[PDB]
Amino acid sequence: SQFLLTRLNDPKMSETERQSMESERADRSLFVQELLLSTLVRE
Amino acid sequence: HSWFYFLSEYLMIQQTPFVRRQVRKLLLFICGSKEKYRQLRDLHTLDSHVRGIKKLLEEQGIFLRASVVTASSGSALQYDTLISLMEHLKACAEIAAQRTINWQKFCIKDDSVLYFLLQVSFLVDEGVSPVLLQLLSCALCGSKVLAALAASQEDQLCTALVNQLNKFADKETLIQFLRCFLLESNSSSVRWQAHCLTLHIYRNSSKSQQELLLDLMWSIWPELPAYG
Repeated sequence: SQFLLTRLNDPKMSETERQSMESERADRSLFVQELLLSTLVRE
Repeated sequence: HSWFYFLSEYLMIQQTPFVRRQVRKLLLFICGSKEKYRQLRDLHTLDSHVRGIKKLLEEQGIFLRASVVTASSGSALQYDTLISLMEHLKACAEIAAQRTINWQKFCIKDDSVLYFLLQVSFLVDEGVSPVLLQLLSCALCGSKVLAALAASQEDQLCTALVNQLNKFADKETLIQFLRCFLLESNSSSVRWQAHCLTLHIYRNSSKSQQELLLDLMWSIWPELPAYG
């Protein structure tokens, strides 16, 4: 614990921040699904 | 006050247990209260111990002329000399561990103490290093920070002591202290203690002092490969 630099990681997020992250993740998942489906279309 | 000095000297002088008890009771009654009596007794004891340490060091040819401790002989001290130094050193260490506030007050009164101790440590042997480091950390890092690492007015005293040390110290002295105690220190406990002391000093340091310290550290950084 003597290493002071070890405690560098200090991340935090608001509840609104968590909700926004969830919405962005949902949008990203939808875009990924659409892209993957496009990869399997009929030529 | 002269009576107080004589009573402190008598307390230091060997006497009967009843005589010592009577002298302690008289000093406590005369000198206001237990707090003031203990402070005065500790001040006298620390002054005597420091005077003896300085006398011994001068006897070994190490003389601090005005602020620079110079010695002509390159050889180290004898084992008996080291034991004698460590005696008063441990006494003062116990005293400071008792009441770091009193130790800080004594240091404030005797501004020639801290820099002299640091200079002496740079020339002292490896064994004495832990005690000197503990004393310096107690003085500067303070009792609260030291206790926390073990897991207001004192803060002001620490800040003033840091200012005094900055005033007394020189750049080359700081460089040598950092090099010896942080890169040359074979012991890991010594390394951790040095890290704690340096962090405390930087915390209470001035802005321009902090800039100078960072410059010195980044300068030393080029030679890091040798220290392993």
